[PDB]
Amino acid sequence: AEQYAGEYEAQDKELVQLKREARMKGGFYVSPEAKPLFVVRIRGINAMHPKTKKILQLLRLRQIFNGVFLKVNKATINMLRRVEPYVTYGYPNLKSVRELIYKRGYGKLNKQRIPLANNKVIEEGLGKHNIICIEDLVHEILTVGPHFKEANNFLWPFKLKAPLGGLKKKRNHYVEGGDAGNRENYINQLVRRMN
Amino acid sequence: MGIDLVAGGRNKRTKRVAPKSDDVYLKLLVKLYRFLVRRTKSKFNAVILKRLFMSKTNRPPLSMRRLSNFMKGKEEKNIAVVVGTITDDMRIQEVPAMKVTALRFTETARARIINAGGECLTFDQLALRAPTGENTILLRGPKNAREAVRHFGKAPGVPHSHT
Amino acid sequence: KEKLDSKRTKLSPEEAAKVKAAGKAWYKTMISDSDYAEFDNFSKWLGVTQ
Amino acid sequence: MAPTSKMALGIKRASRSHTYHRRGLWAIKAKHGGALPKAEKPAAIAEPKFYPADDVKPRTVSTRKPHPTKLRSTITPGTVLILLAGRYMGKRVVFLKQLQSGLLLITGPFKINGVPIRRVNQAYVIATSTKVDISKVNVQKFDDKYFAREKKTRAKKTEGELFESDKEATKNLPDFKKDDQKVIDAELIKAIDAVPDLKNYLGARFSLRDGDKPHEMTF
Amino acid sequence: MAVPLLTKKIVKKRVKQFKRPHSDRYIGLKTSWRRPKGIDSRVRRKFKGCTLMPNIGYGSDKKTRHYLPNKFKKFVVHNVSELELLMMHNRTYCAEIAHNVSTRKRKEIVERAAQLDIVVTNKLARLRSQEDE
RNA sequence: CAACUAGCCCCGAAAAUGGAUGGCGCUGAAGCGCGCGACCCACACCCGGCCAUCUGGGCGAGUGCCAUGCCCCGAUGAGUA
RNA sequence: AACUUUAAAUAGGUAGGAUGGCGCGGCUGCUUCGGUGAGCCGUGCCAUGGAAUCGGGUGCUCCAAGUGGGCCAUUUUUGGUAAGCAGAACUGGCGAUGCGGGAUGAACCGGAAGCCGGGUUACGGUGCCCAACUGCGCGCUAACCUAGAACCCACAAAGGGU
RNA sequence: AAAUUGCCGGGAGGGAAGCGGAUGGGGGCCGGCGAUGCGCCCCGGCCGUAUGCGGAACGGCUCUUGCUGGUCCGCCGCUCGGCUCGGGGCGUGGACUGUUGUCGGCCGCGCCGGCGGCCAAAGCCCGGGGGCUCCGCGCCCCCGGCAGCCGUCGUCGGCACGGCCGGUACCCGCGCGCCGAAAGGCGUGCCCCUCGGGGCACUGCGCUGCAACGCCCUGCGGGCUCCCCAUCCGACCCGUCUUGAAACACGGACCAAGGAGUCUGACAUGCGUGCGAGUCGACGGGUUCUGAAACCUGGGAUGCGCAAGGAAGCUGACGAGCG
Repeated sequence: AEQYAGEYEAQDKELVQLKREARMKGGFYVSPEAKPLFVVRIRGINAMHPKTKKILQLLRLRQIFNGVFLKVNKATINMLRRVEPYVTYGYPNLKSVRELIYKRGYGKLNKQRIPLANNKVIEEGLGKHNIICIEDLVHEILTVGPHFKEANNFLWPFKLKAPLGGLKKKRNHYVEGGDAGNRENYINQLVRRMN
Repeated sequence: MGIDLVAGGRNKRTKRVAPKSDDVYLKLLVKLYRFLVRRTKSKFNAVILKRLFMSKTNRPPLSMRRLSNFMKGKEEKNIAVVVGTITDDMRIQEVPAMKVTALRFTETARARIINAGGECLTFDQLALRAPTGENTILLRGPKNAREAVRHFGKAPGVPHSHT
Repeated sequence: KEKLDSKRTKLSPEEAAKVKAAGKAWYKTMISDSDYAEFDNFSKWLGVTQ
Repeated sequence: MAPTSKMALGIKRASRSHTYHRRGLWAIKAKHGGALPKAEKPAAIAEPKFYPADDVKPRTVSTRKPHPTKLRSTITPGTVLILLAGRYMGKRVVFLKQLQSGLLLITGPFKINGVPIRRVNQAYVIATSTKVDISKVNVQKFDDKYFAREKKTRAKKTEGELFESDKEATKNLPDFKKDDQKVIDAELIKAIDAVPDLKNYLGARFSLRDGDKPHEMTF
Repeated sequence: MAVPLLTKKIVKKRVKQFKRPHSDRYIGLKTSWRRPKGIDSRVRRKFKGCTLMPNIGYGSDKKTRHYLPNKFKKFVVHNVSELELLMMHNRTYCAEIAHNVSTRKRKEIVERAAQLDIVVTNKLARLRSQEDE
């Protein structure tokens, strides 16, 4: 992750200095993105059209401050832009996910939910993709490689806390100083208030 | 909360050991099955438990005809598990034997089946010697047939254009 | 865990190593102004043109 | 986090040592462990229940730990204390020692200021910047077992006897404590007079005026 | 186990007391709870301050159900024969002398009860029946 | 100097029981527009305790018997007709 | 609107496989001038494998109650000058909804509500009422012919001002 | 009995506003609060086992029959010993309820520190050039060496406190040799560091609440009702009608007692029970302890085959596959 930025540090040299005193940009090189998403439901099921309501159920979001991780797809973000004022989303970094799965983790259905406490994360949970234990699971899901959309296959809701320091207003999208919709940087900030 | 969340709370409830089980013998028998099923590997005995729970008004009488017809050398004289009762409206002298076990037998059946061959076994013995529930067919019995699907009332239930 | 613990054993004496690495790096560049120094200079010179 | 780290990234490093010391004897409590103890002839009912044994041992150790460190902020023997709660509260006193109970022995010299020997809790106290030198004071006599307040068993006497009502339930002054206190106090007075005007200061009392802030006040 | 459960039941109280609406101004209208059937009632709509309705969640811990505050389970004892059943329990069950039983028959219940060591309320009921405040 | 743009204020703007930014009052506002923090705050949200209901278990081999019992689960619970 | 070559968006339908494909070889009164073909039968081969996602499970059958006067808001919309109006289209509510907010309000806003302790917020606030900054920052406003002050909402305009 | 009325008492008050209640506190009124616990020893008191005897209910079982295992009481013999009530004598300290210390869990709380990102650079000293200003100071801009410290992003690290809940009643936690008031430490091998130290390996059982104060009786915590003060949804109290009822809709002065989905015949479903190719006693007859109960008959009714308007129908038996 750090070496990606280090690669463009070495190669690029045209981006930084002169360009503040000018508009446009030149050539050189480009850093890719490849990010799964995390979706937490800001706004309730009250007073919204029912096609969008079905989507919340489909991606499971069953109460406010429910969380489920989503993959890398064109289709997935087409689906989320019918839901956009009712959810907030973006990628939370590798580290933040690790320190959140522990807190509000539970088991998966195939039984009920027996949680990710001492004995019961070692001896319960299936996994045929990889080791199903907490730290292993986070590593595989967010690298989004082979059969790690089945290293998704979640508990089924992360029951997030309401955010410390509160929300930004519910009535607006991300651009207008609201909370709702896509933003990679500030979703992890929000989820680290919802510990 | 949710409507999604309410969906989980409004789920199924077929579930019942019957509204009233008057018969003490039925009631103790299902306890015997209840004990053995969770202490054994048997899928089959678990199926028996459900069929002896919810209703008796659903348990089907099975004639000697058709019982005979599916054990026709493609089941080599196994054990026929009959949920309801054997009834005797046939004469062929059936199969030259067969071990038939049931919840109930008619008085005529007790005489007739054993004098054709094998033995009229009780369900108490079925539980005893096969908690494992193997080499066994739940033979049959219908009520879904020509008479009394939705074919009720006075004048049935129709071909179907209007009713 | 176990997995977390094995990473945490590595991290803890390497907290000291981060401070050491930073300070040593600064000292190393100025010892000479031959080839060594010029390599460091080139990246900075190129990046401050534009 | 920092104290607990050795145990956390070890798991049972201390407790490993004890087993290996026992094993240094040779071959021992693996064999002895199965054989060891009592059982089989009950009382009353099932006997489903509880304690003595095992359970007592970690609990006594854990309860000892708050007595320095956690409560303490830091305080060395001979620090001047402010008692903010307790009976004697508002008196500044000199710290003799920390007991096994975790309560503190103090004593202001009896003649100048009323404070007796006494046990007081650490939790109450504000640690002040002053130290009075307790180099050559015999605090040794006063111990944890010294401070047992007699209960209302019967008469104070040997036991088994028909007794009278003239007991002290919530109180009791042993005569011996009064004799002993004078001796220990004498050494303390020498240290107190060495720094000027400390002696009067202890008895006067500290309290917060209107407009005073306890947060800003911190000694 | 048993002891902190007792503490939770006694100290917390949902002695809410379920009073019927407008019981206060109509004397004949009973103190006893009956559910407001009509939509128009504020109590039905679940307005607070209008006296909260009985629900199962108000209910106490399962262990502490039908217990005397001593943590004894109360049993009304009709006669001498029934005391033998209580003897098995001892601590767990209590003996309380029935209303029907007259004063002479109360005495024989008390003396037997003493042997079982289930002295509490049994003796107290009898003593009043003699003559006592 | 002239023509404009658009802010607030003024005019246009007059009704009857006396009167209503809800009230008091407020002019480097407590007004009006806007920014930034901190903070306040629903039976909502979380954690824990606990109730029933539902779900999944479990424990009868008899000789304490509720085995429609007991015990462990976790989620859920407004509610007229 | 009762015109349209043209022509959106949001809506709407279908498909994305084992209820499938392929090989083998049987029958017919069909269909082929022709076993040519079509359909349907026996037998063999090919799994996670047919985008995504979810199914605190789903599928199915019998039987019965109530309802059969609805009403409202945002949006779309027809009649009407209009209407808290009459009538549609979509959806959410009320009806079946308190609690919190809008001073106050059945429908607006926030959120559906077991029972409690502790935490934390929403809506909306923080001069006092009334819990809470007479907090910081940067402007504007001086109103004797109605100063101004929170969606819905308790109205308000053309036009004028050196 | 309710209603009402009278007396009197209590609360409250004659400066103050009423839905009559909830919520909080105080008064007023009253019931409750291990019989007072444990270990040990001495005296006093009572009894006696084992084994022999004598009489028996028992067991596993076998079960003709057999062998192994009984306990108990009567109460004698032969040897010993124990228990219980009370008193004496010593040690530990148990009685509702309220309070305080603590360990663990959860959550908040303020504060401090590090590294990296953002070529890193504001920055200062040194050096060089340019522009602007063209009145010059000065202003700006850029580039190379530099203490330095910065706003924002990410992450880790450390403290200081508290609330609440619970005391962890089976693998949460932990002890079992030694010293040390104490906490705490004390093996050994391995490897990294090779310094200070670190990480890493190596036995089985038993088991889940610790410190303190008051008093239990003197005396008193408390519970409950009214009242006053505090606080609050207070859409008028409920029901009904209605989209909507507080309604300037309708009924109801108050209270007692009556007072309205019943019962049946014939039906559908469901559920239970019996029996089952049958089934259904009871019109009837037998009989009787007498409106009964018991017994029993042929049946008749319904079903076990149908389909037509009807006559009728080779006359409904060859017997079925597939997913």
